[PDB]
Amino acid sequence: ARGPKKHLKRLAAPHHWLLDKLSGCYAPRPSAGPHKLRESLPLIVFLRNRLKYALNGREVKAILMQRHVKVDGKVRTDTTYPAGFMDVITLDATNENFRLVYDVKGRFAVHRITDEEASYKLGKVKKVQLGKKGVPYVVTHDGRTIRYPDPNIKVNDTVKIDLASGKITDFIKFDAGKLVYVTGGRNLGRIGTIVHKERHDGGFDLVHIKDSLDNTFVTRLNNVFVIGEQGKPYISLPKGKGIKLSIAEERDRRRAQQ
Amino acid sequence: PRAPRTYSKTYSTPKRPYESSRLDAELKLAGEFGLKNKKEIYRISFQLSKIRRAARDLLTRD
Amino acid sequence: ELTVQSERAFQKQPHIFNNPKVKTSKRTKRWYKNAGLGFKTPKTAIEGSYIDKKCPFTGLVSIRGKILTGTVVSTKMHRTIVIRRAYLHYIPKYNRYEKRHKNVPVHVSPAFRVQVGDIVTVGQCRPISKTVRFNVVKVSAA
Amino acid sequence: GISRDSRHKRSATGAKRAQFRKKRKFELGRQPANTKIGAKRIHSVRTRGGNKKYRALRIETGNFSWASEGISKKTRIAGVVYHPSNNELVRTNTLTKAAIVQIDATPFRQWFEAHYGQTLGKKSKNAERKWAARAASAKIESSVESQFSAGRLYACISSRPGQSGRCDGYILEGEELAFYLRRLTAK
RNA sequence: CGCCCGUCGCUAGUACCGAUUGAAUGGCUUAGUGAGGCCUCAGGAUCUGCUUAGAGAAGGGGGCAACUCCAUCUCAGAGCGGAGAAUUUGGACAAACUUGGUCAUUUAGAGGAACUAAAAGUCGUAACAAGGUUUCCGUAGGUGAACCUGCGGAAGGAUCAUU
RNA sequence: ACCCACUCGGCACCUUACGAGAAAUCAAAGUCUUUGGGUUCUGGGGGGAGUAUGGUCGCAAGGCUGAAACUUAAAGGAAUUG
RNA sequence: GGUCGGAUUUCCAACGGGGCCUUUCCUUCUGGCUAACCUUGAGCUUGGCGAACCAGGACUUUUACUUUGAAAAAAUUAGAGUGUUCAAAGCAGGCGUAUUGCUCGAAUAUAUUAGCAUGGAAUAAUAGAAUAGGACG
RNA sequence: UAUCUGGUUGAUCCUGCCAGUAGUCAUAUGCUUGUCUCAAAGAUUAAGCCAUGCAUGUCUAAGUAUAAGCAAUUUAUACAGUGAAACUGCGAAUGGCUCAUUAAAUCAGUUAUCGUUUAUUUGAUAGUUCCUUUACUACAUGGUAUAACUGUGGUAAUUCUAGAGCUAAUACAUGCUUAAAAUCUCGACCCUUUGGAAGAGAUGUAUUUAUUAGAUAAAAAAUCAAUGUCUUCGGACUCUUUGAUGAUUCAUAAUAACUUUUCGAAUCGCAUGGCCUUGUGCUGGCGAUGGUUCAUUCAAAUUUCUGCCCUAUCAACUUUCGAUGGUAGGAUAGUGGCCUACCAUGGUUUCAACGGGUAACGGGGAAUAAGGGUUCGAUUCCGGAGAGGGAGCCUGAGAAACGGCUACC
Repeated sequence: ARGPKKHLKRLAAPHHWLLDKLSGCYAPRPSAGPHKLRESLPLIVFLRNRLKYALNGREVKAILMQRHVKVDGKVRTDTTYPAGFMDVITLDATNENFRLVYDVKGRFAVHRITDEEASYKLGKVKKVQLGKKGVPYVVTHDGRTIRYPDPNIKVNDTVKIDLASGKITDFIKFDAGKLVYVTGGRNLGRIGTIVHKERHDGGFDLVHIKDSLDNTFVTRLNNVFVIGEQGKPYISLPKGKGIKLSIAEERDRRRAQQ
Repeated sequence: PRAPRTYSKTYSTPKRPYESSRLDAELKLAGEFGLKNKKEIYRISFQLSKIRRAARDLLTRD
Repeated sequence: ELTVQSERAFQKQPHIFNNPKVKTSKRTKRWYKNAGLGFKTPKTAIEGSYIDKKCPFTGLVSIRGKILTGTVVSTKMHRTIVIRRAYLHYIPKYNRYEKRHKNVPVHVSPAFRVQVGDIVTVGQCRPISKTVRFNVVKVSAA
Repeated sequence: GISRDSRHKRSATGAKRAQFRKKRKFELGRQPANTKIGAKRIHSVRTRGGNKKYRALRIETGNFSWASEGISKKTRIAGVVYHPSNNELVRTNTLTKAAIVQIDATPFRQWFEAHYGQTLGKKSKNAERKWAARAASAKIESSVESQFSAGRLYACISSRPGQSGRCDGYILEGEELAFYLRRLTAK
């Protein structure tokens, strides 16, 4: 329509934000950023509909403007900034550090963690290229573009970063038999321990993946997210660890935790 | 623009209206349980029919 | 096909500077490229004196995207042909199909010699013309 | 404005498409440049995204490369003598791409002398050693020798001046040289 | 004393043909005129930078007397340029109008010929029984009307039957 | 040329009614609600109407294709007794 | 029943699945894994034939079909839980020592054809080497 | 919850229709109507006309403020507080309304851009700007208005505007200031001739062209055009290095030039910190603004396969003057008949082309049902189109803008 969009209704906003179909017929549009539109969590929906630390966007703007908040080691004083996958946020108040990861129910969880677990993150390499003047570089899944990494670091690998700079703490390559995390599809939030893969040269590299209950499935190689090696995750993981039990098994779980 | 509030009834009229047997039976029920409305009676029968359809198409399964 | 430079212009491969000063073996040079996806750049294209820049192998026209197979029915055009995609559209109500065809046109190189009935597969390339999007890569008859 | 789409054209069967949209700015075109010689005039036009576009006109001088030597010198332009697209562009002397023109040939001549010390047409110790080493390459060929005798040398324009403001090209050699002089001589 | 056909006559309706070179509406459109902007050939009011440019003669510095050095209000005059609207050639884009053609959608109409309907209209009585000339089909002709007659065909016939 | 027996293909026939059908009736008009061997053509209440128009064929007579408006609750099939 | 109506063994048997041979090559050359290593060191040693990992060279005659998966925007629909005082609804709510507070949720299903991969090879056609320009050579 | 009934007859079986019956987020109307909760609502006929009034303006600590505006600096002589109007920068291309258009067109799923623009955000990113490069030039920093305002004012009217005098900039036009090496040329000079040479110009970014590299199935032999490495000048000769891609003339690097010349901070708020060579010397922080390239993100435009209602009382359609293709060129931001020049004459068709009609925008979906299905779907969400009909275009990253301009009707 004659130019960029600026508005966003509810019911075009994604499902997993869990925004309610009442309460005004307009929704918070994620302004552009280092993450996409849909696999992103605005800070407004975060603060206003995950913690209830505020009730209204006016209050949230007060918060963002008084700068209790900071992402990537930076204040990021916008009410609708994309808090994407894996991302880190640090709050002086309560001295908390929340991390933005997924749950198996297909939602952005709220992973309470410490300042060092915030001070490092994870990032999937999106691609690698050679910039001008012969500077090899790569770019991640969070718009971060980084220069002079190891040549051993290639595509589909994952990096662990300092968060005071965009430099590397370490890296993990992609190969058969490594612990991963899923981003896309019915498997949103699974953790399923790569068992093998398949090429289909021409499009849609596919991967057969199963979690420790033997339970297997198949996913797209650009929807997966490698988090390190089998056993140790490089971070702390949320309730469930990407399992997707049955409706009845979860019913029994909660009925035990009545 | 405001997404419209869903509405859906909780009753269903008789297929065939004037059956003296049906009318006298439901009148007995109304006059014993203290009711005013065949609307209420149809409503309860409709709930029962829904759950009964579920029962049928569930016990159909292994 | 008597003369490669039949036209007023000088048809060649761009940037392939055959230096007239040095007199080396294979008096004229020729670029090429393996299309990928398990295709073959034929020896007629390698040895060819022709140009046909719209060819995927010697030319500069990347094949990428959809791929199709069909039988050739026309040849009356210049490095361009038309095929027939015989297929069957299903009707659920009557629960059964009906013949349909869509005669997509494609581009063809001198690398292939094609008579009618020669079944052929192609590759999605950029818009070659108003009518054309595809280019032939393998033939299946004689 | 000049459209660039096919919603104004016919379908492939012979069917008038219906009138669907109004003309746009992202399907437009613009008038040709019709670049000429003398008194360099370059009007510029604003494009989609800023992204300037130097509409060449009246361009008197341009750059020309000699690839056997790897050199690239600035030169005037005598005039165009052949164009496959149109003898009209030939007559009216309008520069475009693929365009066969004549250039002064004097910078190439004097550079040849300065580089090899070998005559065309018709001293110090270091430069003498240089030329003695650079010898075995003052043997270009007969046709270029004749053209350097004449002082008007055949080049092909390979730029798009109406898009760039630049008449750039290269001297003809050997094969296409023979082909195009044959086309000229066809009588 | 059943049922039933058609003409003719009255009342009402629906559609059809129809002179009217019929009328409108909309779309496509040849040809012609062709605005308006845009691009390109020029244009040049206007403003404006530089370069000098000599002098009407002030000021001071120096032969201190004519005379000499530079600045100076001044004004041409000259080029060296920058931008430059009005106007302007040619081009492609092309609204609108005129005129025809054409495609569809509605529509008026003297009159004419039909159809339908309508409790009790007239003329007969063709049909249903062998319906009082067995009926019907096609074709041709005839006449107020149903209808009759000729040629061939059928049984839905009034015969399944002549060793 | 006859007789007997058999055979393949034909015009049909006598009886049954397993089967079918609304019934008359039918060796298919059967093997279809226990619904499917293959294909073509046609009908969707009665009339208007095989009318009107437009094409198309014919010298013409007329033929092929072929609606609508409007009107109506019945027309119609097969058998029973009177 | 070795648990007091849960779960195990040899299980006789069935049920469908994988592999070898029965004239049944069911692509092989390069490789490294040499693999399964004939490799054996005294009862756990030093050395077998490439796909079982993989890069390629390679023949890969064609389909329809059928299976599985990724994906198919929400709302809607069906449907989990949920006392809007019931209900239509909505997605909230519930529990505290009620001062620090604690805490499950917002599932799941459906998603036609067509498109991608996909195990199969019955069914239907589908060319194949016959005055052999025939394969192994 | 896979259901039937009445009606042709004197009656019977049938066909066959009619009517009845149930429902509709399907409308209208009638008669009536006490309450709680939720809520549609000028689409259908006229995308018919429209009075009136609103619907997009906008600032911080932080671009420009002497408001002859207002508080008071008194920590500030230039202000340094606040602050209309105005310049400037953004945005006004989203939203919202309607469904007229449109029947392979939109649209829906599904591909590509190895064929392109992309403000904005976000991550990275400009030692190379003195061009007779020595006086050609301030870099503790350069030039120009002009608004607002002062006032003269002119029309009946206009968000009508001229005339004269000021002044500002992140507005305009300009503008130097930081390394080291390294190849080419020259080339002084020695002259050597095996040939050795001081000293000088260049090189950042960006555009345009030409050229090279950008890879790599396997092992030895004969030499030299001249041995080339260092020499046993008997020849040992190895050493070699290149990423991604399904696949590229890819990324990227270098030679040679092109440029009317692109970027390389003359901007701003706070805080004032350290060395002494005791100079307003030298250095220093947290920010905002903008800025070349690349990538990213919100987009955008094109694009592959499949799929659309009724019509043959529409069977041939398209190509004059583009229809199908090809070559060259132009334009485009980009491919490409998008357009032109030239050339071949082709292309679609009963597997229903083309033409007509549509109370047709499409889809996600709605009613309704055992299944199958039929019908509707302008209409809250998605994609399209439009602003009274048409055409055009400026500004801009982004419009063919209409609550923006120009014309015609």
